[PDB]
Amino acid sequence: TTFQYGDEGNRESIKSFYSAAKNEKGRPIENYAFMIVKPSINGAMNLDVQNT
Amino acid sequence: PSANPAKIFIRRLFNSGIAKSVVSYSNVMAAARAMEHPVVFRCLDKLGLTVQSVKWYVGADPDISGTGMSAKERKALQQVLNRPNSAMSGAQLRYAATLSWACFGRMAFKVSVMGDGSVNAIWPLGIPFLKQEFNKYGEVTTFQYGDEGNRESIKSFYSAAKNEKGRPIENYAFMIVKPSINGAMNLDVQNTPLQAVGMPVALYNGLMERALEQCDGTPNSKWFVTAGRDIGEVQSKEIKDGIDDTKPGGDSAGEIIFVFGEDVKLQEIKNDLSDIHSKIPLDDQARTIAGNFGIPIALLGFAAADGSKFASNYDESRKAFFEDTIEPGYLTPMEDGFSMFLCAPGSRVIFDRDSIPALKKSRADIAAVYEKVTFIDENEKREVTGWPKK
Repeated sequence: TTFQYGDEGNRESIKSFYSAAKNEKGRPIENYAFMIVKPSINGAMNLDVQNT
Repeated sequence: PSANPAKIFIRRLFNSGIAKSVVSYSNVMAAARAMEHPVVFRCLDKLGLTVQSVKWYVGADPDISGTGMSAKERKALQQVLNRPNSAMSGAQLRYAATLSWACFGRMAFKVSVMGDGSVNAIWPLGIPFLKQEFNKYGEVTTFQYGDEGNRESIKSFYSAAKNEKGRPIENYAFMIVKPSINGAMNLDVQNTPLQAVGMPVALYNGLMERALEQCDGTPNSKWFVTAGRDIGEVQSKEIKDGIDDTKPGGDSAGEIIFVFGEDVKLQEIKNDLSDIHSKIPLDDQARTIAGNFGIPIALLGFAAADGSKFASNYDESRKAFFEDTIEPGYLTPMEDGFSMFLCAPGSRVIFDRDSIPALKKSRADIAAVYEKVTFIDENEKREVTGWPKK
């Protein structure tokens, strides 16, 4: 739902693509962020098990 | 339903109404440590990338026809196949399926269907967290997913209610299995390479641990000196200060050592670490591990002493690896399972084999030869080289 960027004192909050408000055609109308993930064995979708 | 011979086993091994784990804990632990190994991880990544490189599509069945999905339905299913859900694309789904197949020998997915039966999303399931239940006739009836206090219950493709055409009208799940010698498949008997790579991995790890331990504990000295007892309380310091001054950057670097009136013995120490890691057995274990997975060692990047004696070039190995391992091992099971559990009869999911980069040169060279033959129709020439019929 939200991406938090920065340290505890200077953090910045960014809305995710899914939670961002969208127009009639489904495209966002405000700033947002997104991330890409490499799959792993456990099948967890977007959880912290890296594959590098 | 009573005709199934599988009832012999599931009355013994799997009591009705009790969910049992798909895989044993030892297999899960073996899979978990594989990803952190400098050899097995490379093989798994190679297989995953090679399998994901291949695209598929939805097409018509060439042998059995009639009552298949129309063009609209096939194009609708194409969208789901290209974008399975909101977080994974087709390539990532292929990667996860390939890893599951390579490690545990089985793969499962959950499929979401709308009211009219058309699919809208697909999700992968982790084999370690999956449990299944059987009726008294031996057919799976329910898939149990998750921990004891957070169970997610899913009905199997067989038990799900279906419309007039036999397609499910509610969420369901399905699993694919690799045959074993005993017969019945849905039992807790597996078929994976990891069964047979125990001793190689253990010996490799032991040898590397010994190498590190020797590296971190062997004295780093080059030669060793002894002296007699008849040396004063000070001349002994003078001797060492004289020897130390011949170090690089010293006041007497590069000069000779002249000791007057003492029997200072000198012995030289040769620390031979050239075989710290046991090169030969360590390479043998790597070759065995690579072989059991069906990957030519040349592609993995590890060296071998006889590459040219078998494989004339690198492209031949690249082509042979695909044609002999990827096609019959990984592509065919996924293809058959998806065609069985997603598409109605008369249609099929088809991988695009001929378009892979590795086979372009040969695919053109062979095609240029049939151009000369004349006792074959144009349609037959097109069929034998992979192109569709006009």
